[PDB]
Amino acid sequence: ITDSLAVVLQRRDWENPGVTQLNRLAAHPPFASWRNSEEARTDRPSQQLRSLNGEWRFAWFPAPEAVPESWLECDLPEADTVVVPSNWQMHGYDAPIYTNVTYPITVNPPFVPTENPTGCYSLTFNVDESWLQEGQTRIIFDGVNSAFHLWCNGRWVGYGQDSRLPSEFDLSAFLRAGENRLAVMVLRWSDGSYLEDQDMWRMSGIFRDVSLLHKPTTQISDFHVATRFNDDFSRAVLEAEVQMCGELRDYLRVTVSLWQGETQVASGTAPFGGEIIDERGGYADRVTLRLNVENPKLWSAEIPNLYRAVVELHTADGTLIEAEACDVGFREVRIENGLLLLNGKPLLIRGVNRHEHHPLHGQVMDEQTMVQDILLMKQNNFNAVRCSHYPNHPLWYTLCDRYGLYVVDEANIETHGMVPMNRLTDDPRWLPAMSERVTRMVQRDRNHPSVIIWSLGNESGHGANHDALYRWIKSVDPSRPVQYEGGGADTTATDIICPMYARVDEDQPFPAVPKWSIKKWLSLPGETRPLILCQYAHAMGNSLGGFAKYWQAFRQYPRLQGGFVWDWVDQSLIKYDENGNPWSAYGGDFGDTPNDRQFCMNGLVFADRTPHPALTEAKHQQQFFQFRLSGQTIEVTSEYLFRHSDNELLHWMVALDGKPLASGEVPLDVAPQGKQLIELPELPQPESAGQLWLTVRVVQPNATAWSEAGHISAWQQWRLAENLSVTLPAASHAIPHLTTSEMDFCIELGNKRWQFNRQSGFLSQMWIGDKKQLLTPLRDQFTRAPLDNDIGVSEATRIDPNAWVERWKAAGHYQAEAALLQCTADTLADAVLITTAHAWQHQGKTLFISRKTYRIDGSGQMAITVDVEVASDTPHPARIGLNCQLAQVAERVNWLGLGPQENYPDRLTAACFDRWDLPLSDMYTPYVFPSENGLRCGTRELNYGPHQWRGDFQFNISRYSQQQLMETSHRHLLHAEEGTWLNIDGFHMGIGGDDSWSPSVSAEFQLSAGRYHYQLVWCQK
Ligand SMILES: CC1(C)C(/C=C/c2ccc(O[C@@H]3O[C@H](CO)[C@H](O)[C@H](O)[C@H]3O)cc2)=[N+](CCCCCCCC(=O)O)c2ccccc21
Ligand SMILES: [Mg+2]
Ligand SMILES: [Mg+2]
Ligand code: NA
Repeated sequence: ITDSLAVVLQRRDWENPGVTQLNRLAAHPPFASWRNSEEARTDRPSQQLRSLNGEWRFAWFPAPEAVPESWLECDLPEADTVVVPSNWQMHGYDAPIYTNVTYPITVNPPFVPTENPTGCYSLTFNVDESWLQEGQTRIIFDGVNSAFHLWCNGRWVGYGQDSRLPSEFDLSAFLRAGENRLAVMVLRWSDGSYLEDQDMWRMSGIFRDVSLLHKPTTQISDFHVATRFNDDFSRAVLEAEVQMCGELRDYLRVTVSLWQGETQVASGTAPFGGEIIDERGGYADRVTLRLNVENPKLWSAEIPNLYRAVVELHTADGTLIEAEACDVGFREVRIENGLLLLNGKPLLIRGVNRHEHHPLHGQVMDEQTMVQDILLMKQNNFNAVRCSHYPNHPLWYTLCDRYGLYVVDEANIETHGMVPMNRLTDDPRWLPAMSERVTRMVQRDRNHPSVIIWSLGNESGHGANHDALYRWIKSVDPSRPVQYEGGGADTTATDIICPMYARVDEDQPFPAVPKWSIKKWLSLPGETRPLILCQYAHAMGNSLGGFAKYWQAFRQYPRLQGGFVWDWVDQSLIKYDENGNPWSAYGGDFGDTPNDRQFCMNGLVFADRTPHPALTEAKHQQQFFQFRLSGQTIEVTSEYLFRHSDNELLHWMVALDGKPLASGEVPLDVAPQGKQLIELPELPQPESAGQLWLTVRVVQPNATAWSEAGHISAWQQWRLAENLSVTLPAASHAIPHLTTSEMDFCIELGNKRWQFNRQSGFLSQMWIGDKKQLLTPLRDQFTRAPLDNDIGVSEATRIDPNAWVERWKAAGHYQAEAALLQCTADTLADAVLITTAHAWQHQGKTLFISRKTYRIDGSGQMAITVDVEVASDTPHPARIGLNCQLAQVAERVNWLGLGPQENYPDRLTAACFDRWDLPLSDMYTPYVFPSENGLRCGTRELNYGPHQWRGDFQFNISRYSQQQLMETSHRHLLHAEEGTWLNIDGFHMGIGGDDSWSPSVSAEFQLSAGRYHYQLVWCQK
């Protein structure tokens, strides 16, 4: 009759933001309904919390009206068997859509398309007869994207929205003895989708755990854990509020126990009945228990000391009815005099935004991937994670509790694609839907100590609903600051100025929502709050240029307390090719249109969690140990707030142009915020030529729960003495001969022979024996394969004239062909010298001039001098150097300069100067969107096979031309070219990365001088 699909779907509850659930139970902290209290303290499994994960029957429909009525009674024969949890896009049933701002549906709230992909999950399962005669049996859906109706045994149970928070329903009256059948109809789109416009893949399905929980009729319905402290934290009080449902009776009592290991630290017991709260009395169904704790071990990210609270509901005669439990971190979060304090000390947030993404399972996470992310974060000096932009899987907070990470729990509210952004969040008709997303988050995660900051959501402007919900959290949970960046990052709905992509020194004064410089932002009249960037340093491919500038500002300004880098993972997806070889897909690679292509990849680690090179630049800048050194005394400073360096030694080394001369390892016993001065022993000071470099590293001898033994926590380098080569070079035993063609200038000397084309003006090729050496003439280069930062949002459709790639193209940097002006040759006693002079023009105007002279002496060496002019009105070049295609292909590359990893001018602080030797594999960075990559800076010795270059240059080297990288869109479509492409540059523009839609390379890294000069020397070996 009434459990019909006809009647249920007729309500169209998914096109009505006033109905966000039906018959859904109240929210609460994680429950397990342990019937034994030692089971609760131990955090065992519980015989009352069954998992329904596993094999379900699934069938896909284009619209819920297409679902046959029989599906409520029987299984559909057309249905496949599917593992749950699952995003059905990852099973291939329809495409995942990657859109950023633009809604994947027609913006017509509260309505959704008639084409509403419907996933009809079903599951036949058994229930013990004990669950049917006593108690309450409920089903828990931890995550259903994006809304669903629930049937059990053909009868309709309820409805749910908000896809990142659990939905629980009472099944007691619906369950049969023996076999039962669930039928959950998941809708891809709902009115809740208008609040779920996060910049991510748009997936759907039952993508989190499903569970049965059995509880007694008399039950713990909710419990809150609070910890107040005294002046110096030597004494804490743990307040525990416990609420019950069921038959209230005079013999019912509640005990709350606090443990740490096998030690019961405290406990108290009381009957129900709270304090009088107003004229009608108090809450008879509640009670508050206060437990004193002398010298409590405090919870930090540095030391995640956890107690365990056990909540026993029992009778006076001692019959245990039910037990719940939670981990407890003794920690106080407050903002005082403008600073965010944790346990009275000012935090410095080494944060990152982290989406729930897995390249194969989509948005279906587990435990191994979560622990892998957490280990990788702490191993790269990260103390905080923002759950951008929704409540995470419950296990995530438990893990940050234990491994020690500060967490910003963010409500599942983003209306980015609305025009304006506060069209829904300022509408009071949407306040209920938004309140449910906020209140149910707090009701779920309020006992997790790792949660230090509540967030109202992301990119939804500033509306009155934000103010109402901000004030609701402050009233319900004073334990935590509330932050929200929408509407200009400093509205009345945030305790923290939390801008996204605000720059350090540069004002971006957009109307109504200016992104002021973070330094200036603090200074604004009447402004007193701390500033923690909700998002900063857009790590889209080759990026994080200018990252050190942020952390200089963080350390110099007290109220600049850090921020969360955007972001942790590439949201790459996995496709399969001709032969089933996997490759990384991004926007549009599933036929999804419209889409925002590579903007789904902003991580410091690839989707497989392999690191990008920018990761160690973050690790270096966010390291907890700062170093100064005067002469021989290293000043090392702890930026830890709670721990001594009781598992850290400093290894030190001093090396002249690579070769080590002195080792050493002295222990470190620096106090939190303290200092320690280490006198270095008599370091050797040789009269030898070259630069002497000191390198100190902080090494953890013992294994942590997040590192292995020997892990490096921090490092720093200084150039000590440098003695300049004063020696007159070793005399020659031969004079090279010059040969003047009508077309060529050719020089010869033993094995070596060089050939300059007098019509081109370039070194066309050189010889060693009967073995050719070049496949392309050694020519200039003023361009690079554009990085995602140079492209920005520029597409073939809508072009971004302000983007760097478009300023270059419009001036003809890529179409510029050389036009030779002078190319001589002269016989000198010591050598032969050809001087060239090329000009680059496009549509008339001469952009660049490059006067060179090459000097091949008895030397066996070839001295190239380059003196480049660049017009004062052409856009600054991305590069000023040379490139050529080597015939040689060698297995290893050795160089003297900053390494070992990729590094660029505005991203080289993590690199160290040394002699580095890697396979050619690692001199190319496999950015999924190919670009310029693998560059090493500060280099003046490069050894590849028989060749050797020296000067003071920057170089990248691999199998890929930079017009192949430019004309290719996916890494898996690149093929090794014949030979080896090498770009040698005396200068190279920075990569930028404060954001990836505006030019973000600061003036000091723009090739803007006008005249330029570098010197290379080519030689065999
Ligand atoms: C300023 C700029 C670069 C621009 C930039 C808009 C812009 C940039 C970024 C953005 O969202 C950002 O995208 C990131 C992707 O990794 C992250 O999600 C980040 O959290 C988020 O803030 C949202 C909008 N548009 C693209 C506009 C598309 C519609 C978006 C909303 C702006 C509007 O229409 O008012 C044009 C178009 C022509 C010239 C210049 C521009
Ligand atoms: Mg609805
Ligand atoms: Mg957005
Ligand atoms: Na993005």
